[PDB]
Amino acid sequence: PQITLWKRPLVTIRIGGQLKEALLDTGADDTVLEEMNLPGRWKPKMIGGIGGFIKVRQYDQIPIEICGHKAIGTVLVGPTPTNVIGRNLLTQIGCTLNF
Amino acid sequence: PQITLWKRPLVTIRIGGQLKEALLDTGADDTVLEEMNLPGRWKPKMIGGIGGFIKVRQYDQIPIEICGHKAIGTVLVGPTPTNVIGRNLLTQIGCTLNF
Ligand SMILES: CC(C)CN(C[C@@H](O)[C@H](Cc1ccccc1)NC(=O)O[C@H]1CO[C@H]2OCC[C@H]21)S(=O)(=O)c1ccc(N)cc1
Repeated sequence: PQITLWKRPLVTIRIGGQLKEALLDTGADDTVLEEMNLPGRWKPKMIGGIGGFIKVRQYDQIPIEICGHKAIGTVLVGPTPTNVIGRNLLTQIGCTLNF
Repeated sequence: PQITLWKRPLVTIRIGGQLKEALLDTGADDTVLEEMNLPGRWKPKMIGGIGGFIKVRQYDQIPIEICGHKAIGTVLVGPTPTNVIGRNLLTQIGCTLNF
C-alpha cells in the first residue's frame, strides 16, 4: 500500500496467532512490542529512546505478518508506549519513504 | 525521492542559520529538535516515548527546509537524543510510506 501521514501509520499485524495494532516507525531501528508472551529463549537487553533507557526481552527469528507481508526477525518486548515496527522489519517487507 | 530503510533516514534540514541532520520519522507525531534558542513565543509541553517523557518548548509556524523542500509548522525543542522530523512536517513535504 501507499500510506500518507496525516494520521498515525497504524497497521494490523499477526504475531503468534494474535492480531495487534502497531505503528510503522521509520525512526525506530528496532521493533518493540508491549508486554506479551512469546515462546522460546530470549536475552535481556537494554534500549534507549527519547526519554531514556528501558529493559526489554530480545526474541530472535519471530514471524510477523505486517499488512499481509511476511517478516521473520528480531522482536523486543518491553515497556514501550506503543507497539512499533522498526527498520529491521520494515526493510524485510520492502517499505520505503517517498516524497 | 525514495529512501530505503537499510540505514537511518537522516536528511539535511535548515532552520534558519542552523543546518542539522534529522530523521524522517513516521513514528513521531511532531517534529522534535535538539536544543536551539529560536526567536519568538513558545509553550511548555511534555512528550513521551520509550524511556519516558522529556520537557520541550513548543514553537509554532517555524519555517524549515528539508532536502530543499519548504515546510512551516510546529517545532518542539528540547533535549532529545536525536532530531526527528515528525508527521506534522512530513506531510507538508509530500512524504509517504510505500510497500
Ligand atoms: C516511540 C515512538 C512511538 C515515538 N518516538 C519516535 C520514535 O521513532 C523514536 C525516535 C528516536 C530515535 C532515536 C532516539 C530517540 C528517539 N525511536 C525510538 O524510540 O526507537 C527505539 C527503538 O529502536 C531504537 O532505535 C532508535 C531508538 C530506539 S519518540 O521519539 O518518542 C517521539 C514522541 C513524540 C514526538 N512528537 C516525537 C517523537
